[PDB]
Amino acid sequence: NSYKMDYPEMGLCIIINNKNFHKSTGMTSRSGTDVDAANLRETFRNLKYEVRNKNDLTREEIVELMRDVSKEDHSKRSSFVCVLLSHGEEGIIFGTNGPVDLKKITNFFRGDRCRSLTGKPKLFIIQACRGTELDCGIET
Amino acid sequence: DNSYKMDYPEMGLCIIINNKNFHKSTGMTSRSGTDVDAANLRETFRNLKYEVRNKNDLTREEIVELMRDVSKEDHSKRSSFVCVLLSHGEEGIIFGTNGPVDLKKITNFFRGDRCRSLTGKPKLFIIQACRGTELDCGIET
Amino acid sequence: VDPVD
Amino acid sequence: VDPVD
Amino acid sequence: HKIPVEADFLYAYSTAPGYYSWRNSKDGSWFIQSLCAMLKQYADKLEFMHILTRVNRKVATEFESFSFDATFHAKKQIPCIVSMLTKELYFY
Amino acid sequence: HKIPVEADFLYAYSTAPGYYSWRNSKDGSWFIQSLCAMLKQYADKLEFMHILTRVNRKVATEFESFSFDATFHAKKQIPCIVSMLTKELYFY
Repeated sequence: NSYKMDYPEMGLCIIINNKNFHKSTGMTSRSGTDVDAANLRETFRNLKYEVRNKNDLTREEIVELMRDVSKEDHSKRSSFVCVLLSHGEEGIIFGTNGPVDLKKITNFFRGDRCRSLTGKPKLFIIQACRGTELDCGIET
Repeated sequence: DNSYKMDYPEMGLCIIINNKNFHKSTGMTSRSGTDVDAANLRETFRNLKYEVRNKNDLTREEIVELMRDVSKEDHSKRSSFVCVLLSHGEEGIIFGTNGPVDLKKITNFFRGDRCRSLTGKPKLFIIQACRGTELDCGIET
Repeated sequence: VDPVD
Repeated sequence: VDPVD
Repeated sequence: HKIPVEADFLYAYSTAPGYYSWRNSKDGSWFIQSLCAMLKQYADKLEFMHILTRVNRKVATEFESFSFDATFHAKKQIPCIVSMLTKELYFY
Repeated sequence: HKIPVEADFLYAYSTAPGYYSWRNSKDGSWFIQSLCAMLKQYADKLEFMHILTRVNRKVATEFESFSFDATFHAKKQIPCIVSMLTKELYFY
């Protein structure tokens, strides 16, 4: 059994692309992320998603954008895609000026807080560190 | 190559750790119904051709020793590895009968560089345990 | 349907 | 293949 | 040449991060019940991730807690598939 | 009839819990690179979980870090698919 994907619209694809961080954070600029954001924009355009690219957002901006997007009427939309490109730690995504809990972002789309997306796939794609460990790999 | 090779001579081991009864000094309740789970799992993985080993009421020490020992076996002729953990838990943590053990310490024994005879082979951990105290109130459809 | 883990 | 996030 | 040492793990969690996991005193835990049924019905036909997606659906739609304690009553559960697998897994 | 409020989420993480995620200064992140390629190649052919499994393989096998700093040299990455989906997802 599979999700109904033939609503009039595939859905929104929100891409949050944070490249430059406030010096108060001590986080290096994320060179190459523009290529990512553009690669993702074309990819999801070909899947028939309404793409909205957002650049260099503070933590307050992410939360407000996510809050506002979750308050839209998604009744005509099949799904929802959010892509986060940023620095991070476990459970945490960085605005340009500091950390945001990932749970805070995703809670806006929770089944009881975003009724027009209830029963519909909500995909979060997160390019961000989750710690400082390094995988040294094993030969095969 | 898009599918794991599963035509090794053996499907693999299926270790089932079934913790029902906990030391009363832990404050933790008996896990009524878990015997039904352990027996359901044993018959299911038997029909999938796994070599099932049921272990009951293990302390945190016996869980770590068992996983160490299993990880040191020769899995060369086995397609896969399955571990099922049935216990109380919290986020990142499974309980032995006498106290907590990090799930990471269990699964690290089977890392690609520490269990060489399972490198490149699927390692399945099935974890029936709490991960915190939040409750899902659900939403009407 | 009654206790938790 | 050289910086981390 | 090399593969990551965390590759080819799959963690089939009974519940979402942060949450309680539920069990029936007589029938066993909702997740294990559902996982055994789906494996019995589909292991000869479906890829493992797709079986686990059916377990997610069975747990999410067919189980609801009943408790004399209103704090634990009428609660729901969704399992959590965590895959670091690199290939598809068929049990036949 | 209810569903869990955490149901129908999928988190496609670029890397395993606790780990660094790698990025190429000129081509972009290993994960996003691999994800866009696999969607381009297979979104008309494969269910989404199987596409992400290809992403896992591509990231795990085709990328390795290069660094003049031996601490950061020759490192690997595996992404982490976290599915609370209850159904299969096809883009076609």
